[PDB]
Amino acid sequence: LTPEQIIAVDGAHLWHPYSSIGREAVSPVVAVAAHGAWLTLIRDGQPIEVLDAMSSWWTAIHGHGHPALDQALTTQLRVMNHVMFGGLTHEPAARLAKLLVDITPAGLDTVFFSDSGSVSVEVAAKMALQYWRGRGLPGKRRLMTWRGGYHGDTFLAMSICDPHGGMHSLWTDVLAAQVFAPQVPRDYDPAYSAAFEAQLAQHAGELAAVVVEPVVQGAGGMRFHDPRYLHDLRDICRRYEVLLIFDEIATGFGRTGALFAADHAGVSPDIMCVGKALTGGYLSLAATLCTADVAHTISAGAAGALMHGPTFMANPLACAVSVASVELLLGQDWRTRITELAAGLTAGLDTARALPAVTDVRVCGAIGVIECDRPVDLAVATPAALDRGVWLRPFRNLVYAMPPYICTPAEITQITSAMVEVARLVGS
Amino acid sequence: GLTPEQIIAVDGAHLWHPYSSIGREAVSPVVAVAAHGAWLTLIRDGQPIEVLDAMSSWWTAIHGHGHPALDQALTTQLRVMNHVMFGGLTHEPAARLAKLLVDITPAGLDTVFFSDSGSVSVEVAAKMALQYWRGRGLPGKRRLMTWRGGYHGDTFLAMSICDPHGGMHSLWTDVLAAQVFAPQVPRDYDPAYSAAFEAQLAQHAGELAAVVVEPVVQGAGGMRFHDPRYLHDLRDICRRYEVLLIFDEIATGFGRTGALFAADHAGVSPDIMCVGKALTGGYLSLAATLCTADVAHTISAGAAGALMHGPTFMANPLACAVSVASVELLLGQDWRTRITELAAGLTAGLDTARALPAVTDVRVCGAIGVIECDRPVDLAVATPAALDRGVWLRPFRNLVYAMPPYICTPAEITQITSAMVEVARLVG
Ligand SMILES: Cc1ncc(COP(=O)(O)O)c(C/N=N/C(=O)c2nc3ccccc3s2)c1O
Ligand SMILES: Cc1ncc(COP(=O)(O)O)c(C/N=N/C(=O)c2nc3ccccc3s2)c1O
Ligand SMILES: [Cl-]
Repeated sequence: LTPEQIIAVDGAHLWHPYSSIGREAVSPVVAVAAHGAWLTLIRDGQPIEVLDAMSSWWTAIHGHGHPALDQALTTQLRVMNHVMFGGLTHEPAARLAKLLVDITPAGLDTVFFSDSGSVSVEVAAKMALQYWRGRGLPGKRRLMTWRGGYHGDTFLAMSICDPHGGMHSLWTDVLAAQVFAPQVPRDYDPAYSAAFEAQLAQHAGELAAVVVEPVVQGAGGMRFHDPRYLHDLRDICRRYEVLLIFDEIATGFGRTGALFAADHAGVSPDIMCVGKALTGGYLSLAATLCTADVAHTISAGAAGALMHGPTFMANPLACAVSVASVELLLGQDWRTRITELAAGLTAGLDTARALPAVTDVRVCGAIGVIECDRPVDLAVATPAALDRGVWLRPFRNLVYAMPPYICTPAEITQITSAMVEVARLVGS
Repeated sequence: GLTPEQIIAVDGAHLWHPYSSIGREAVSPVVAVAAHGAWLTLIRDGQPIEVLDAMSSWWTAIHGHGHPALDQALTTQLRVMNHVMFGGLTHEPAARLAKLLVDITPAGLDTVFFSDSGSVSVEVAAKMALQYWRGRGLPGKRRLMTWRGGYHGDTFLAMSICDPHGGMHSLWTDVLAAQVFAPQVPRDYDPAYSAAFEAQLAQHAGELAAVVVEPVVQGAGGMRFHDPRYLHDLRDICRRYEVLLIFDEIATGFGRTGALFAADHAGVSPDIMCVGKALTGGYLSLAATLCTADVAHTISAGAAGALMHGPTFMANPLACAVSVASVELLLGQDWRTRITELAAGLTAGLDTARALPAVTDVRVCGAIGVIECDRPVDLAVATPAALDRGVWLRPFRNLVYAMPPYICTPAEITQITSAMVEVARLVG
């Protein structure tokens, strides 16, 4: 198909994320290639090279078409595409589980593979519910979180999305009613943790788990909070016997400057979700990890098993590329790489602070954010960024980037320059 | 790298399996080291042995594993573009696949929402149905209706429409949405069943968004078949009472029941349809939810303005690319004759099981063969007996069953059926 033909088919038959059919303000742009940190897009019938500043929604940590990941895939493809995980096991699943259990916060000893982040969140909730049922306490079945969060689009996942301002707001009426603490602030305030404890205390007998994104809240507003809050959550959850779940689907694999965001606080959750960058952005895969204690309690319960099992569970292809992606990350000095990236983003975005429409500029590891004083118009922002050789996808009032770790200093500055110019257009 | 013994050690300590325990498994999983065509290479007492994939790795491996055309499609796409975000971008694999799916599915299904698993595709279908009625100013239409015996996945919404017994709803007291269940649909056509279904629907019509069913064949919930005329009745009932009809063809799709889609046996189109499993030829997790122009426009013209769903890896180029190849390979051969031959092979091979003491039913529908027993099939007895005969079989409850790859030769079908008959013989 030609780019024109692709556009015609797409307009007629393809639903896009959080979109309409036939009522799109803009057509999507045709992507024809991706190599390293660069995408080849079609603009006015002509191919153009642009930087993947979003890492394809925080997935492409090693860039696209990395030789190590490409070959990990083709090697596995030669041997075994897929087998059912019921009654069978395999090397890619075992290699990946071993890696994950070793590199995640201490105590996370068991791994349940699934095919997406949302599902891995549903699995985490199921683990928590079955845990308490295994303890003879089925009343512990609600979840508690703080505002500003996002955990996916399946119905249970939706129930812990930010209620007033989050994308799932119109659905309250049919969702499970969960417990919400106020928005966690950026700076550490002991009063916030005290209020969190007081609220949790009154629901403790009906709460299975606290579920949060640690340090960085992604899709709910690219907000950062002091890691000390995670220390407080761990303590509160311990004392009130509520499980603690960290959703690291966006924060995992070095993105915030530590291997996992929980590491900023030295905290171990009882249950943890990973996804996105897990596969280096080649294929959909996610994982839910839990402690031996959680695993044993579920396994000793009336169910005698965790009642979940997706068709493509532990897909060899996805696992094999993930093994390669994780090994590639661990085999380099990733901490220095992310520190250099963060410094690059900080230096490059500094000028944005002075712009009339900019309310905040913030950086955390390989995450750069310009917060504007109004919703960003994509019809203006998209071409402006493309004009400067960068693919940016603002959302709400945020112009932000989570670049591939392989971006050179020059490429980071190109990205931040495009961000600043988008922000300039917002205010003019 | 890990040896089979090392794999078992890692797996026992760290890996969850579908609907399994950690540390309380009756039998260790068997190490799978390769898969090619209709055959898996498994480790039995340290030795690699080749056995037939009688289940098609749970419906998925329709062209067998490592089909050269499907391998080549994946590697071709890998050299061009592994993945890009589907927010603001489109691409050829998504367009090519959407075009194919619209063309081959029951008439009227004009739009395609890609997701990363069957459960997610079912949640998307439910979301379409609920948002549809919100767009019609009828938000009270929020419940789902189904018949007993069904299975639609493991996420919390999907669980709510699973058979209450198969889905162990007794373990989920007041966590699941309470849906409307009709009695088990019978094998033979009885107008009284449909009249009763209609009367039950009628009294719930004002609070029902949709009827959701698996058409012709109920898979994971009991491998039951029903007369296609029941689907004709559902279409009519849903039409007259203004309730949407959703067919879940995640297991039945792509020729498995002897028609391209099971709905084709009835000459009916649903308002919303789910596909998965065989979609990718079993290479990778991908699913799709299709809906009519009416459904898509009613959602889009609603005050909400957008379907609030969008998985990170939506419309993954690699998965879409191998699916395009899998669909084209199916359509480019005389698949109808192939399935007819497979059905005949299964019928002939399983015929001797009818006379066995512990056998209550023997049934075949397209490339699906089932022996139902009068008691639970003992896995510790069933596995070695099938493995001796060069066949991987996975009985559950009282059922010994197969859904073989379409590429299976008459000799392989004879091998598969003989193993099934022997498992049934040992039950009695
Ligand atoms: C912390 C966290 N937990 C779970 C999920 C859901 O994972 P998944 O999409 O694989 O089901 C996610 C999903 N992340 N979503 C995205 O990064 C975005 N999707 C869109 C779509 C449209 C506009 C912006 C975004 S950000 C997540 O960040
Ligand atoms: C009609 C239909 N709709 C939706 C789903 C859910 O798809 P997914 O597992 O990709 O989320 C499915 C999933 N089917 N699952 C399987 O056939 C099996 N899963 C397991 C798990 C453990 C042991 C046996 C089986 S069979 C389905 O058949
Ligand atoms: Cl978007």
